[PDB]
Amino acid sequence: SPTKAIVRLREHINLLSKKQSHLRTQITNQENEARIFLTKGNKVMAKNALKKKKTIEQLLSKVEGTMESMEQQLFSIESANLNLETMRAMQEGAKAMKTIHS
Repeated sequence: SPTKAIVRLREHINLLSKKQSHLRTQITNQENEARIFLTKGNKVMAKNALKKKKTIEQLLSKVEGTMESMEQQLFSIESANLNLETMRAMQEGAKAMKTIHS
């Protein structure tokens, strides 16, 4: 069923949002790692921590983009069902008109 499809897509999105929080946390930690090296005076390792920061940012973008795709499919399914309900509403309106003419 399309309802189940929506639940399953949301299920994966929820798991991806856990990855989102995890990777976002790592990005903050990599920034902090770099700041620690800057206070130590080791700019080489600070830049390397920023390289790791950017690496995780790329992974976060992948997770966020994956959720976007699932949401597009999810909302497309929802919209399809809303269009079927709009259709049924118009069909009942037509029935009312049939009664008026009859």
